[PDB]
Amino acid sequence: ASKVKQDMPPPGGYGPIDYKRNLPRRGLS
Amino acid sequence: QLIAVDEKLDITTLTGVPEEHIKTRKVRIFVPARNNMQSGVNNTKKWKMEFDTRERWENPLMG
Amino acid sequence: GVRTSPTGEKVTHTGQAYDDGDYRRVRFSDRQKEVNENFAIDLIAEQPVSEVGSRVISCDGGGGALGHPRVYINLDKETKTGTCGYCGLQFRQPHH
Amino acid sequence: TRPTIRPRNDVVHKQLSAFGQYVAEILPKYVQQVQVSCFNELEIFIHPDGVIPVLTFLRDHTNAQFKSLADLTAVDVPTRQNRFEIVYNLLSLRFNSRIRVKTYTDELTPIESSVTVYKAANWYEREIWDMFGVFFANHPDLRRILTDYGFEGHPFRKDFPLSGYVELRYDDEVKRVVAEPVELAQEFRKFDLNSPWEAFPAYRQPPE
Amino acid sequence: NLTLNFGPGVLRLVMELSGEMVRKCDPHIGLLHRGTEKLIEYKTYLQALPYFDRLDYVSMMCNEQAYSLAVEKLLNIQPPPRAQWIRVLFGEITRLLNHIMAVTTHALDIGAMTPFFWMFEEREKMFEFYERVSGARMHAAYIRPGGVHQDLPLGLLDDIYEFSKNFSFRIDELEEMLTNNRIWRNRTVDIGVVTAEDALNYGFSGVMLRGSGIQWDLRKTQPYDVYDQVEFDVPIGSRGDCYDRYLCRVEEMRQSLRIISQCLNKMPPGEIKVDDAKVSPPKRAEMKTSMESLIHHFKLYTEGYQVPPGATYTAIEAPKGEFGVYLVSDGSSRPYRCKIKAPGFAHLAGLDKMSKGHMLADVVAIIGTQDIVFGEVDR
Amino acid sequence: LHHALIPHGKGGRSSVSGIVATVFGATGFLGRYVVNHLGRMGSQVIVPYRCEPYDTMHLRPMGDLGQIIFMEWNGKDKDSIRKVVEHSNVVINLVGREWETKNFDFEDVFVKIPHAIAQVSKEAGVEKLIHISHLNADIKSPSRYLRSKAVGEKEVRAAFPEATIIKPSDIFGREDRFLNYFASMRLGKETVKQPVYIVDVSKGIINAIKDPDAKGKTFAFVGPNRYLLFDLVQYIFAVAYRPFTTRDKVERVHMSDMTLPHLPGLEDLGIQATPLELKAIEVLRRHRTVKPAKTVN
Amino acid sequence: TYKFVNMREPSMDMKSVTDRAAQTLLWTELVRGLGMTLSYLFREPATINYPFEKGPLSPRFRGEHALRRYPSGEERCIACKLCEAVCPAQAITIEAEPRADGSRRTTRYDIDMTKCIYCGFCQEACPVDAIVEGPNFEFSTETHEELLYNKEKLLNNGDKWEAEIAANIQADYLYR
Amino acid sequence: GTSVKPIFSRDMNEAKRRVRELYRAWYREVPNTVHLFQLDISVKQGRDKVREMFMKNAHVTDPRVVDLLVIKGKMELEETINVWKQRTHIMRFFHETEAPRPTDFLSKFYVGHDP
Amino acid sequence: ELVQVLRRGLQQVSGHGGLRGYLRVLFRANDVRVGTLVGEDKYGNKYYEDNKQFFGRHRWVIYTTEMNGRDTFWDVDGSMVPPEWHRWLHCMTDDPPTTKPPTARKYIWTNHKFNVSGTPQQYVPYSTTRKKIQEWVPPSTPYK
Amino acid sequence: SRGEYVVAKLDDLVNWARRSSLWPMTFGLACCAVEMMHMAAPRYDMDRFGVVFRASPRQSDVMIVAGTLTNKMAPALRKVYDQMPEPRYVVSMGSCANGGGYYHYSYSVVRGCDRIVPVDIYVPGCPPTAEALLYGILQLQRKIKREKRLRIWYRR
Amino acid sequence: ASATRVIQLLRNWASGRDLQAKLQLRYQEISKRTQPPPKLPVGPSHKLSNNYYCTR
Ligand SMILES: CCCCCCCCCCCCCCCCC[C@@H](O)O[C@H](CO[C@H](O)CCCCCCCCCCCCCCC)COP(=O)(O)OCC[N+](C)(C)C
Ligand SMILES: NC(=O)C1=CN([C@@H]2O[C@H](COP(=O)(O)OP(=O)(O)OC[C@H]3O[C@@H](n4cnc5c(N)ncnc54)[C@H](OP(=O)(O)O)[C@@H]3O)[C@@H](O)[C@H]2O)C=CC1
Ligand code: SF4
Ligand code: SF4
Ligand code: SF4
Ligand SMILES: [Zn+2]
Repeated sequence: ASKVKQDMPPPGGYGPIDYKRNLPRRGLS
Repeated sequence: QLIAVDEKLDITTLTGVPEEHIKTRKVRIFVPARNNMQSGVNNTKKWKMEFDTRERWENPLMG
Repeated sequence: GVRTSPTGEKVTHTGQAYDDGDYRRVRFSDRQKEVNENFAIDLIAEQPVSEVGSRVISCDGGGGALGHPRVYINLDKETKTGTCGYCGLQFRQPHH
Repeated sequence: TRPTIRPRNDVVHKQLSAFGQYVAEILPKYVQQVQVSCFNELEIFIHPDGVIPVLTFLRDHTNAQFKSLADLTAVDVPTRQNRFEIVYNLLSLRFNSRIRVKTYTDELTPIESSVTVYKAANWYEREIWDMFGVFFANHPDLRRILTDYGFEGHPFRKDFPLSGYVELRYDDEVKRVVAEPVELAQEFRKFDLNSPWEAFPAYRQPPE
Repeated sequence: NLTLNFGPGVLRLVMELSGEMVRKCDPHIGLLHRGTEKLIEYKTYLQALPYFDRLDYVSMMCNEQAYSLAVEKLLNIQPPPRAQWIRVLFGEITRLLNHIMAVTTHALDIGAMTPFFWMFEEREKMFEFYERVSGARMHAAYIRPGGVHQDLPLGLLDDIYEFSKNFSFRIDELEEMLTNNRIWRNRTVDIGVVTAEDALNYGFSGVMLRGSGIQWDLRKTQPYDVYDQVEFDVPIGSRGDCYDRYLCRVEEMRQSLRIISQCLNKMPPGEIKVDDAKVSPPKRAEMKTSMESLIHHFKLYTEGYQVPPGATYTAIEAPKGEFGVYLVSDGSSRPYRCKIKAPGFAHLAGLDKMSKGHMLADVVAIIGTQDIVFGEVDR
Repeated sequence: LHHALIPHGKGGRSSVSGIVATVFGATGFLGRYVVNHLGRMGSQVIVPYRCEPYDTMHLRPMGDLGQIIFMEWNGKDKDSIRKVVEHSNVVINLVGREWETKNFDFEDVFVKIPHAIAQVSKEAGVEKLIHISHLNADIKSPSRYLRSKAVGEKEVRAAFPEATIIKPSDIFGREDRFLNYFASMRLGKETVKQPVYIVDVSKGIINAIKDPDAKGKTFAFVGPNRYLLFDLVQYIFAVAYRPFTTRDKVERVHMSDMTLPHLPGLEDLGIQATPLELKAIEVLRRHRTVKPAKTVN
Repeated sequence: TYKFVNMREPSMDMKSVTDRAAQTLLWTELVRGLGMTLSYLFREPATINYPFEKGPLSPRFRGEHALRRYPSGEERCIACKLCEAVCPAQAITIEAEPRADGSRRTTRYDIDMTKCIYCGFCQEACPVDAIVEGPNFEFSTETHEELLYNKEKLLNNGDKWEAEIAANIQADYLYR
Repeated sequence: GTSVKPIFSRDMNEAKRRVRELYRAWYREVPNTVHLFQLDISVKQGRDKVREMFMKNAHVTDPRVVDLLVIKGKMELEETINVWKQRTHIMRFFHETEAPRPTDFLSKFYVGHDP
Repeated sequence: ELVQVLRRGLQQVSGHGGLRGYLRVLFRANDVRVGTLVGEDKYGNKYYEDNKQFFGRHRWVIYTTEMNGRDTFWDVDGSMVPPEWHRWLHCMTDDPPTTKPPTARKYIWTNHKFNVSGTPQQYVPYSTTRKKIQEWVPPSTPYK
Repeated sequence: SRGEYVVAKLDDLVNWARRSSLWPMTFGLACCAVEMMHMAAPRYDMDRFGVVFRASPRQSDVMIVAGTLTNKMAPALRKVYDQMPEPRYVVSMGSCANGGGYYHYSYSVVRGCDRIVPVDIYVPGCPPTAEALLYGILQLQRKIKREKRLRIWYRR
Repeated sequence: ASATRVIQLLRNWASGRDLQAKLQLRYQEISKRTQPPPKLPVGPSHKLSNNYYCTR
């Protein structure tokens, strides 16, 4: 009767995860 | 290139064992007897070396 | 059911207590001796015997998977009662 | 088979068998046996005199070029006349393959140091000497690396007791740490876990 | 030429100095030798598992995974897919923890002490993940030679995802504090330069190889659990110095975030341990209901499973390099011999060559860039 | 012999020696050595302390787990002494003080406390009692210190007829007052001293505990060599590389050590007394930054 | 696939050279680092107010060991010695005999907490949930001896923590 | 037969030559060790200890065992000279804290079951 | 802005029962935050929550000034929390014991005790087994 | 009396000063040192109690043994302890330091650091959590609060 | 975070990024500490037939 229930990702999956380096350039010549 | 020396092997001075744990010990070389509680014989295949039993006493704490 | 040794120390549920001449009592001076006040034997003796109208019944200690392994107890002998070897609960057929 | 059983790889098995035959053919002076395990691991058993030649060939040959020494250790088997076996684990980055070379020695026969073939062997041979008492000839500086200074015996030998022979404590009378014979408050409990009713029929030995 | 002793992680280091130059560097080890390999011979395989937590005690589940893989190879069994995905996810988390510890400790020894706190907050969060999955923060013992001990709790994946979407900013802050700082570059650039051939001959592995331009990674060349089903890049150095290794470690942190994302989005259903009760213990309900399950539980927790006779060498891409186990079985339930291979051993052996012609302050930087933890070095 | 008190093991840290010793004054100079010797062979040691525990912390690693027990007490209450000596078969009295305080003069320390300890130990059924007095103790001594020592010795003998009396002479050691007092000065030719080593005295106490027939005996613990004070101080200053306590201690150091030929000594307990030359460097190395003194015998 | 971390060639035109000279002389990157530290200065710290606030814990977390009992009040332990056999540190010492009513019960159950590794193998080996590792972790001691637990101490720990222990077991037993 | 591979010495004469060289080196080193470690022993008793340690192995008739013993003693000397040891390691040769174990039958009978 | 933070500070002062209670909590817990009262403990502890604080600071306990036998106005410690509020306070569950109480047993301690190390009620270890070898008792009557 | 009240207040002041600034010197021998660092991490902030981070042995007040003590390492630890100023305390952290732990039956491991130095507080765990170590440190603070030196001096 | 707008802009300018987007302190976005019961399915060898151990 009872169906399987365990830890799973939500339908459609998780959102993207940022991993690339982000060191911005402020600005003064 | 080869010594060809005639002498029985003796490594007591190299093992680091204390003096009184070499001369006063008596090892027993035997095939262990089958545990009569069971019919299996797989524990009676090899030879075993064990040392003579020494004193065991009760710790005053924890017994 | 904690009893007191003639020396004065509480006798634990295992029945041990240091003798009068035992020097090891000195460890309890200026301190105390831990004794558990709930004796399991008495507590299980207080449990009433369950009445079941079946020749063989099973006991798992209650709670399902939170108890002990399920075992079956025969109740054919009328002189005594069936006792669980895990939990200590007693069972009996309705004689007369 | 079924999803609880590890799959086999016949291609790697054949490749390792072919390369073992190749190496054995090139060096018949030292190679005594070649084996390939069911999980695709290649072992080459050699005479002790061939440690430097075999290792140099495996490091420098164009078809082998095992440029990395993964690990070097010893195993103690008291029942053999040659008590210790020396195990070399090598890795080839060019061909993405691993090889194992085994030899043997006893308490009194030195094994040639392989520090000229692999610089990594320097500390491994020191550890082998410290733990098993195996002497390596022509080592740059052979000495204890793991045990305490003045420690007697080689602990990784099978007949060395688990807790050793001496124990340390601080003595107030001499105002220093002293060594005394070991005395356990609770003796280590020896457990007899080996059961009868032998488990793996494929490894059954002749009854002689 | 004066000789001085830097006495007591814990390390004794004997040097002879000619002014400011380091002429000879002789490290003395064994201050944390506990005889792990001899102690393993007196335990069953399950009993011997927790030693690997304490071997390299910054990367616990990686050592667990290496030992479990060795035992699985000797047993001729395989874990279920969900167990493998959990193993890889927690291995990447462990890599993040280890690289945080290494980079922040290396910065702290040089004199930069603030990123240590900044990233130890994240380390505490990952310790919370460890505690939730296993009940222990550090000495977890979660990865077993049949899979994993327990399934994940019902809300662990969402919290892991929430953690992973904010870690890149922490890496960015660390890079802002360290990457372009001129003092950090002066402390790290062209320090401890090692050639590719010398690294190969000295037994180096991991970052110590990749910083010299050697294109090698065990997760790519010899994948073991599901690493062929995930996509990531391998950072490669160009100068073989401390700065290149620092950049490589930061890039591995970013790639570990990438792999963690992939693992979270592709977690499969199913069981967590091999469905073979003669190796993996059964469930508690089965043990308390079925006769065979109770017998197998009793035998597995008293004697343990017997391993068919044989010897194997199993290595993984640990966060510090190639971590290997040479495991010998005699057919019983206790390992006959267990040799433990640690990359830190070879790295510390090469420390002497790496420090030739350098200042006294450069040896600290070389030690920090070698990522030396003495638990695995001494064993 | 009360089976729990039957000795077991090989005389080590976790062995059982059958000795349950209560060591009064174990927080002092001789007390640490006595407790160390008792605990290295695996005996149960009760350490009664009137001082702060922090000052007794150094005695903790001298025995295995559970073998050293600390209890508060004070010399003016017999109940504390009783509760400390209930379960012991050996009682050792090391309580002493070289000066008088506003709460304890020489009388309480050297007569009242030893007498109370001996009486309580006799009432509690303690098998052995070892009391420490001075070699130069006598009733007609000019100093109140030695008069109190003699009176306390007499009262201890009266209360505990089977007590072992030990009379050392100017114990020297690392924490010993005698070597240190002379070297911290940075008279003579008429007073003579015969100092004794601390380890010798501790081993003598242990052997007297072991000795069955040393029940009601009196011992005099003296060194091998007998020195004039001027030469001894010159030797002290030479060893320390140095250029060459109100009224009672100066009087005590100005009076010569007695000779007790009839009293048994360390040789009867199987101990060879160590000369001062072997341990003087050990004691006096810390006073720095070879021609041993002449002896009269 | 592989990536290059330090394979950038600086530009050699006059503008980029002037920019690098301005960075060298005016200390721009050091000001960036100072700004990062200043930004951290103005955010909320991560400190919790121990002991008034506590770190988050889970039901699975292993704490001080305790001996449990059945709702009737009898102890669950049946002296099978499986926990003692599985203990990787040999921290458990067990002695048993038939009880006065014939029950299979222990007379000695000792756990050396200075030998224990807190792995939790004993609680997963127990077939009757008798030995558990409860959630208490603040049980530091001033002496070595009080960390040598006997059966009375463990039974007292069980009676002391049974409510939380049972709640945690109810929360976690479906994962076991 | 009984042909074995040498370590350093083909026969007993050169093995004894190495033994004498090691003894000379230890004898020379004793005063420097006594002074440098601030030991409370004398030079005479240190040299007596060296002689006793050398004499414990006087029964060896195998040149390979002899030269392995020489190698071990030379490692010991290297540890002593380079001050890799501390004072405790040097003083461990004297067993000052160990109570003497009597040899006669009656004492062993009285103390316990150990022969 | 500044007026808002000053007003919240004055509200924190007023919400502790005035200046006296404000100073009392400031010197007892080094914190002056105000949260809703989750429940009351039988030994005197008070438990608060604030879901707008970050995780870890959203639950705290104000210890009682007098537990079993000691004055805990200054000397407080974590072992003073009973097991049910221990479970709630360590975030092992989202439900306080007030809403759902723990299961009642006859053997569960009615009075929680804190850590008693360095105290006459400390635990003193001992062997719980009986003598194994029984000695022979000689007769009291002389043989001859 | 006047003196009995003055010595009590002066003892209280000295004890408060000593326990309000404890400067620890930590032997990071093994993996208990990691939890020690996690106690210095922002979540717990051992500094905020007055317990500084990484004090020098010459100006340290408490020793924390965090990890396995081997026979090779014992003399160095004893020397470092001997170099500490007199008002010193020792905290044993972890099962290895407490009694040997998982290495207890080893040929090269001291079975508890209390064989080498006296120990004031034993912190159990393998490893103890940083919060458990904080509890142990606060217990040591209470123990320091409980002592009374000038009372003993006045009564002697 | 209970940070005023002026402090928000100041810290944003000092670090040079948007910090409220990615905060390092957990809030209500985390999972509940009380969770529903799981089910934990069984493995492939839980069949009632054609499941002889000699074949696996
Ligand atoms: C002008 C002349 C100067 C001469 C030299 C003076 C030196 C400076 C002294 C002046 C400063 C006073 C010290 C302040 C101490 C009070 C601290 C008090 O609040 O502590 C609490 C009160 O405890 C004690 O009751 C206080 C004892 C302080 C000393 C008592 C009187 C001392 C005055 C005597 C001064 C005479 C000097 C004589 C020589 C000149 C307990 O807190 P605690 O347990 O820690 O922390 C627990 C943590 N919690 C709170 C989060 C749970
Ligand atoms: N040169 C020598 O040292 C020789 C010593 N004498 C005698 O030998 C014995 C030991 O001498 P020694 O160890 O050097 O002296 P110490 O001063 O070093 O030790 C004296 C001991 O007695 C205790 N004690 C002193 N007074 C009292 C008291 N009123 N109440 C309770 N306890 C007290 C001390 O405790 P606390 O720390 O609290 O003060 C301390 O433990 C003493 O009886 C001494 O008189 C024999 C010949 C000389
Ligand atoms: S938790 Fe592990 S080490 Fe501790 S008693 Fe249980 S099985 Fe033994
Ligand atoms: S606690 Fe559990 S596993 Fe251990 S002996 Fe008792 S019933 Fe068996
Ligand atoms: S006590 Fe436990 S956690 Fe700490 S170092 Fe030892 S094994 Fe690791
Ligand atoms: Zn039942």
